Amino acid sequence: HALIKEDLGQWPVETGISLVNQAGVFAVQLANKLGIDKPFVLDAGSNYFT
Amino acid sequence: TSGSIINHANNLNKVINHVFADKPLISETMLKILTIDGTTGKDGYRNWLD
Repeated sequence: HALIKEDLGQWPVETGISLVNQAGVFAVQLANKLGIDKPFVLDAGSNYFT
Repeated sequence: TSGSIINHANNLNKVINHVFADKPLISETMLKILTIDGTTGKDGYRNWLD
């Protein structure tokens, strides 16, 4: 057997408080993880071999 | 087959110099054309190759 997994971290979520508000702080931390928050342009053309 | 247009033309002059080391005029002459052509940018290098 074998399987592929997408880690993407693990985040605690509470109850009694609106979920949209809690998703905001995690969304910012997710953007930091992916290097998305700051303006950027992809440079991946040079990464190849023949 | 691989590599940028600039890396193609830059490397060709190095091989031209090595192959024609007995007659140094070819490398000096060929780079003279490239210096004028190469200011336009990658479009200039395409003109040199053509």
